[PDB]
Amino acid sequence: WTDEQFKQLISFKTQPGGWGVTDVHVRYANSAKYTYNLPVLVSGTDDRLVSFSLRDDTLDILNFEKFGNRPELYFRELPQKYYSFPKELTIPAGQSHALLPIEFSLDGLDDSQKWALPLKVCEDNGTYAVNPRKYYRTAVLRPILFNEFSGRFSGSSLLGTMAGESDIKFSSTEIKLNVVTDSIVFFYAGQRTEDYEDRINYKVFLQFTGDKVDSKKDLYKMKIWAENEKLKFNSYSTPTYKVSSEMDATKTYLKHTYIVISDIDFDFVDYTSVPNYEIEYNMKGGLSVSRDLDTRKPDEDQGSDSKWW
Repeated sequence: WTDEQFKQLISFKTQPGGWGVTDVHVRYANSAKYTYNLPVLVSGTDDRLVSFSLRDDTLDILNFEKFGNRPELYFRELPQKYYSFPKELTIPAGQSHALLPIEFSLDGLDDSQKWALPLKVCEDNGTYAVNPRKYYRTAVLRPILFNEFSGRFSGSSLLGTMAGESDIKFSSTEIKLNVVTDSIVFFYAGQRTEDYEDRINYKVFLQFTGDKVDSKKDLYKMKIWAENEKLKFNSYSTPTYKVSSEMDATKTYLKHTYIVISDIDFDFVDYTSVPNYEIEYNMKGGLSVSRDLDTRKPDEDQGSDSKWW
């Protein structure tokens, strides 16, 4: 075996993040459809018949190596109904690049879970089973849903207290709004995040309606609710929101988009943090997002200052 013999074979060309995955940004509009083009490289006379397959052992290894014995943090294999990709491609002689188009169709995807699609490239040649990690034979794609109202919101003004009192008990600097549809999101009550094992129990849904509070003003109505009856969710006001944008004064291609949610006020119970006990809490206040968007780039190519990711 030689380094050059393995550097004449085919690989994927991605820049994966800290958790070993490549994020694929997918807008949830009327549908949640996006074709992601995964780059293929030939590091070195004949046409190549390349095969692509779901790699059945990748996630179990990546999950343990990144998260240890914490199954609540693990990536789950994205079910087959959510994607399609060709199993084969011909790379002509003289061409050192190719693209694997993956069509994602994520309507109804549960955004409380971390999904991943592990893919390996091969030539049907046992040399693809040697040092597969070193030679980037496998890519792991993580779909990130987004809509106009989703992502990393400021949470410091959404104050957690005991029910009946105003003494501050908890708050979070960031509260992520996860996607359900183009207008419905959810966040987690009681400081829960994507990293909490019991997070589904604390889901609080928000719906951004297109209805004005007052025809003369630009406040818009919302719905707020919970599905978990054990939360004993009880809201005292329907939230409202305002959406505004302005172009930056000096970077004239840069758009600032603001969403401010107000009038959140609900009681809920934390029945899982404390052994054999229940805490009656309340969250009151609001949420906000301030996005920086480079209007010269597609939405999916925005950086994290977009706050969608």
